[PDB]
Amino acid sequence: KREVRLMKNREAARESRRKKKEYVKSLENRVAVLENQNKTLIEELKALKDLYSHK
Amino acid sequence: KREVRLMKNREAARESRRKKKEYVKSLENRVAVLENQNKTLIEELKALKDLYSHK
DNA sequence: CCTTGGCTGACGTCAGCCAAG
DNA sequence: CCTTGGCTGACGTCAGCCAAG
Ligand SMILES: [Mg+2]
Repeated sequence: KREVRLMKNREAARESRRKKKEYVKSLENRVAVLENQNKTLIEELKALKDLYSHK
Repeated sequence: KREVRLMKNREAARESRRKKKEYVKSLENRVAVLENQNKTLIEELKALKDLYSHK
């Protein structure tokens, strides 16, 4: 029926919600991780900076 | 009254749906901002190590 | 060159929670 | 402590889109 299309679309949306959820999580990770990198790198670049032309 | 609230409520849900929005945007952004500073430091690194100790 | 249907924004409503009155 | 406001999540509906025949 119209009643069937309704159900599917119900369910759909549900799934469809999980997703966004997930993709935002993931994003929320990444950044963390990127945040990691980026900081460590800067600590790296520091120390090398730390022993120049030799000391 | 029952209505009045609904109405108020409905406008909250709007504003909020919007804070989310942006939020995912924000993320999406720094994700790349990060992504960026990130290559760069590495190159910057890539530089100085091999230009370290003398060559 | 059309029909479909899946997918997904956006809405408004119902719940519960957590300040702040 | 109330209780009562606001905010937020999860939910169903509805509308429009673009692939896949
Ligand atoms: Mg949303």
